[PDB]
Amino acid sequence: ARKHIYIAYTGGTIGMKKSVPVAGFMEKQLASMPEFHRPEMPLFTIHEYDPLMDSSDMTPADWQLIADDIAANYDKYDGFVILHGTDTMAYTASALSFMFENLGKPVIVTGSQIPLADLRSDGQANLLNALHVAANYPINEVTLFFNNRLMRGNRSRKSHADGFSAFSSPNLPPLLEAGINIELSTNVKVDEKPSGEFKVNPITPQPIGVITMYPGISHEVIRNTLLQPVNAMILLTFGVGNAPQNPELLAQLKAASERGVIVVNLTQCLAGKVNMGGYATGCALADAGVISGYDMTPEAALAKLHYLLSQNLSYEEVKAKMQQVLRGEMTL
Amino acid sequence: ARKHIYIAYTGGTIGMKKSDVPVAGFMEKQLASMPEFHRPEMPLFTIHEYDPLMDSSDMTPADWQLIADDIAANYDKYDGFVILHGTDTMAYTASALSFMFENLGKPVIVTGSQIPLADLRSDGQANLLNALHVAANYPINEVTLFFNNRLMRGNRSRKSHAGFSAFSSPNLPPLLEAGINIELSTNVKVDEKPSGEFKVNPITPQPIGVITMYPGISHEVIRNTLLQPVNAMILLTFGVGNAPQNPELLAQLKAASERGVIVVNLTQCLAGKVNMGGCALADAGVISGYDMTPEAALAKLHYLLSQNLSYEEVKAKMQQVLRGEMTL
Amino acid sequence: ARKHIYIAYTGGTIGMKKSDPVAGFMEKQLASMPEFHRPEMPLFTIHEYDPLMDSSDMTPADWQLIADDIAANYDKYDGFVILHGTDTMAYTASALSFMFENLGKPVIVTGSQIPLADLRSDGQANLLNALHVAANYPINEVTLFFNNRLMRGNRSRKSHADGFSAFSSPNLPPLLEAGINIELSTNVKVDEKPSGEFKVNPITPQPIGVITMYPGISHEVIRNTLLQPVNAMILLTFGVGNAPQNPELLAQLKAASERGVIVVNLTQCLAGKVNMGGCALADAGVISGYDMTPEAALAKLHYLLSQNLSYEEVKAKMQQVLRGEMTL
Amino acid sequence: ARKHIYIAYTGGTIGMKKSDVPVAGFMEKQLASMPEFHRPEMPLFTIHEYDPLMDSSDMTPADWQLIADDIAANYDKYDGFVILHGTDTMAYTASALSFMFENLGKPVIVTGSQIPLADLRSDGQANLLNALHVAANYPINEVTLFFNNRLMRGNRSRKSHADGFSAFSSPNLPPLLEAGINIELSTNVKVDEKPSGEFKVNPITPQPIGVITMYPGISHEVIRNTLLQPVNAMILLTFGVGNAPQNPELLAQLKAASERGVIVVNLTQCLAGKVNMGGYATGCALADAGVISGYDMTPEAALAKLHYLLSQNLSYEEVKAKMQQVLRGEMTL
Repeated sequence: ARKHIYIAYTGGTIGMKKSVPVAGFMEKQLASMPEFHRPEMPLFTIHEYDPLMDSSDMTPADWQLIADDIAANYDKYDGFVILHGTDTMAYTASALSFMFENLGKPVIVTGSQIPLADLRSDGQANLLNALHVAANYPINEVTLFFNNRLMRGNRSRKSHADGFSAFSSPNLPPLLEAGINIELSTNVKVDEKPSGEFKVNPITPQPIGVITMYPGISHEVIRNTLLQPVNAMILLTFGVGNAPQNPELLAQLKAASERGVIVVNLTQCLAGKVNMGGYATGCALADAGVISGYDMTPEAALAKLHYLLSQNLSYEEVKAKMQQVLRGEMTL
Repeated sequence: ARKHIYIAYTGGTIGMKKSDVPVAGFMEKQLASMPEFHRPEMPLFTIHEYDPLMDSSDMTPADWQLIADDIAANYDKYDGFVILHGTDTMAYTASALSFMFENLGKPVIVTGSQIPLADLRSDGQANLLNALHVAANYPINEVTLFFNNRLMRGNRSRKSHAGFSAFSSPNLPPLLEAGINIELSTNVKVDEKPSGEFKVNPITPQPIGVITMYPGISHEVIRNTLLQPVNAMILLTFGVGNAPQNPELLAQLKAASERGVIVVNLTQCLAGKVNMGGCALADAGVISGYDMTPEAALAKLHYLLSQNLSYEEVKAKMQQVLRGEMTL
Repeated sequence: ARKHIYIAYTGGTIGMKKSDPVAGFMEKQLASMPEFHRPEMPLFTIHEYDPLMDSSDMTPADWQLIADDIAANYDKYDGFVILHGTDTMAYTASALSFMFENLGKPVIVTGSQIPLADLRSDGQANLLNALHVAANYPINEVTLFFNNRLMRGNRSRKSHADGFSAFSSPNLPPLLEAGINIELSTNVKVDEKPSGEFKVNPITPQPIGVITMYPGISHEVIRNTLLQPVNAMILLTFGVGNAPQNPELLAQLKAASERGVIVVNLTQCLAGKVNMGGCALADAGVISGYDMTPEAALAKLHYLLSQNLSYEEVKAKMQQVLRGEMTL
Repeated sequence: ARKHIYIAYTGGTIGMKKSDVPVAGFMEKQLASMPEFHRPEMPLFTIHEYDPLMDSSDMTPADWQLIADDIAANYDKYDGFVILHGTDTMAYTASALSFMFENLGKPVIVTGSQIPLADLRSDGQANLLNALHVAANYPINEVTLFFNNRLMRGNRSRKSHADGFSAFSSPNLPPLLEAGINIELSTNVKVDEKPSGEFKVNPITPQPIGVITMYPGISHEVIRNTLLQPVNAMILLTFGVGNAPQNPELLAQLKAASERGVIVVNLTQCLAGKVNMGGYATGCALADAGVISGYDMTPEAALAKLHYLLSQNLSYEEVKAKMQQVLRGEMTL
């Protein structure tokens, strides 16, 4: 009858022992909490990564590793839970969403503020529900579980870093709420069969410039950010996508695009969509070769350039692809 | 008995007309003659429409300076100031003015609207009304920002949405809540008196780097963003202020701070404090920006870099609370 | 393309002035604030009731008066706004919903906590949006408009009153929300056309007992509350509709129903649906009121008992959804 | 040295097993062999399962006495108390006990769950876990109610929601504490405030209390029925800030009832909100007829407080006076 879920423990506070360190093989020993072993729950095999990943020290090499680990255990399990530290969890859910082509089993990224071995750990409900959702409400996407909500991976962001840290999906509601009862949202289908075959697209680190507009921002600052080896650039603009109108800035952008640098425009407001292309913001930035990133998070936007540039596609394809919806990262 | 408020209409969709919305020479002033604003329980107000109007997306520190001077010139003639502004860079202007003003002894409330005043169901109606009434009747002597029925401290505020435009104050409660009854927050005092003479400190554009950290971010792109003429660097890092261990990036921040570039550390998160300690970033000369918003840190750096100060002075003062812009 | 809306000022704070009262004809004198006399707003005719109704002294006779005034003007106008005092607003609106048959124009009940004539009256918005929503988003129901939401009349309840009066629809989302934008709910239809001639069914006062159940409540107390003339009883029980398993008490209820007393089971919780079937109350004759509000149970009972129908007809129609007042 | 908490499993879904739901003897006790409850930073605990088990909807003031008496008997053996209880009348119980206990110097936390502990992802485990933790590490010396991750004053509480999503609020008092990722205490709420006299339990017995909900047109004939003997008290649920119909005849009945010793307390039928019979807000019609204000009391605190006072052998006026006095933080003014 039962399902069997694979737990990749890559790192994060969830598995540490207090007095506050990472400790070899402890997470597997803890998981003698009987609630993990009811017949209602699924079977789990756990793999502690070696070396264990510290979340702020991660790189796309680490993404590749996680990807590959999932690719190797793809056929052997019904679903997957990736334990991971909070700091760059959103970045990892995001990168994985695009690396996985035709994902047809659930992959759930989770973790905790408070190690699983302290009393009142948020890791308990987190792991328990991640396992349960993977088993009884499979959504074949990379998702991110936290705060009693399952959020689409490439839609999530760390909201707070506080006594109460949290993640939100500011431009898409959560796919599912883990309350007293589990409520699938409306736009969600359980166990969507994908078209073709599952494959892991590789990913190598990419020189991306990220740059926040601010009043009077100098074209020399922008210029500098666009020097080799930068192959892409995310502009964080005002409101529904307004940059300042100084000529020499727009010229620095235009020239960048003509050397083959992609320039994406995301808004700097938490919730919000860039509206380029006519009435809302005029044509200055489209004329300079800038493309709209829609309501994309910076995490999504970053992962998605890493994904496309890590292929061997022409400038114009990467460009075109940035602008189609590949894994629910954005609408329009 | 009666208060008289100065309304500077600097720009912004509130004073605009419907089209297919653009600007129309002195319509706010005519329009602002509907009876609710002329009422013995309201203050008197005078309005000055800026020429040329300012487009919010296109503002510079020289625009900051024009607003700051304009208040300076009218400081002694009014009980308070309301500055109408478009929403796109409202948080920046308000942050900016909080530092330029020294010993502010009268409310300055920056507000605006997402729908022009002339239209049905404008939010600008209630924003201007409560702004005025608050200025007059609940005067907080700071630079403040009023939107979505709340007054926030100006240098704490952040445009958070962009079809229901909202401003939040993520790391500090609103100073005041303007619902059916006006409710002031407990850590807030009315008409706190200034201890010295009110002054405007100038502000000029500074070439500040604002880099966002991401997994595997290369030292070479960081290097590029620290080239001349950059004089200060805001790093947006993860969580409680964690950066990547990698030596080659650290070495590049240290090099930058050693040649006199201010490197400040803020969190990417909508709320939370950087907490630095044995610290890689501290050793490389990076300083904590605690819980400041990006708008605040950017305003503070402009303020300080536009004074005639040494590197160690700017560095020491960026870590002291100057206008309530951060805690710790 | 301009609609014409009838405003019945039945009474309430919205039309008054301050003191340490209401004044004859002040409302209509107030209504000349230019925001109402603009082409994007409907035209209106206001009627002040003489005498003016006090919300807390209302009776089913006052309901009938309101219903007939609306009947008398039904063909003349495009939609109707009823101004009313907050205390029993939800009662009136629930009542009207049943009394009106084949309603084909909107009827919005509203008022305010502060008189329209004072600083920062909520009356302004409520009256502006009521009118605007009747004209531009006509929903052919008796609806109730407060706190920026249009709720179904027979679903609404006054949740707070102190210095922040408020209404909620705890068991049905608002039909329409009035923020900066108007947002309709999904299963709401704009101007749904009715299938027959609009008529008003009459209402008369009925002796309904309400019993709030508590631990140890005595059957003797229950019996006295069921004495003639009571012809119906609303029982407020616990959780999903649970009563004590006390047989003397259960015996008192069955005697009542044996004599022709309709007894309905409602929950004590603000949000909640009764869920009954061998259920001991069903065998006692008690029927389910599902998720009805107390105001809806009462309105529906007056409506049904005022048509002098059989006990079995009243009992059967209580379990049928007549006006969207309950989810089965 | 660790604390020791006494758990009284009086009844309710938390200690049951599912079936084709049923109560089952000693299962709550069997289950509390879950290692989460047995760790150094948890307090010791002894559980007593009631026999017979109580069903929350059938509860009686006799049942309240039983619970109070059980606590009293165990009062010195332990450092705190958790009462497991079914949700339907959990608020009436918590209320009752607040008045029954006099000079309580030890936490009493009533809690429960929608889902039995044995059922997967029950709310029971967190509710009992933290009730226990809060009792021992954050003792508040009052009768409190723990649900939806918040601890509320027992006599400020009520069951606001019943469904898949059942819940309790104190509409008129902020919760005393919040059990999130971090235990968070309200301000002007003290940990371990010692009382001013020896702990004692005061008796309670059933009282014929009438409860009237005004609606427009409500006839004094139905109100006459509600005042017939044996009724010795009467809760009047009125509109907004405490306003009645002011039909003379109704004034007269209420006056006639108070004149032969029936207590008549005016509460609001609004959820959050407070009765103001000072004179300006509502006038004095109701005051002149002898009705007294229950300010912002819940019905449940109100039924409770009347049962407390009418069960002592106090005079009419004394009960009247005491109903208007704050005895256990149940109201303000």
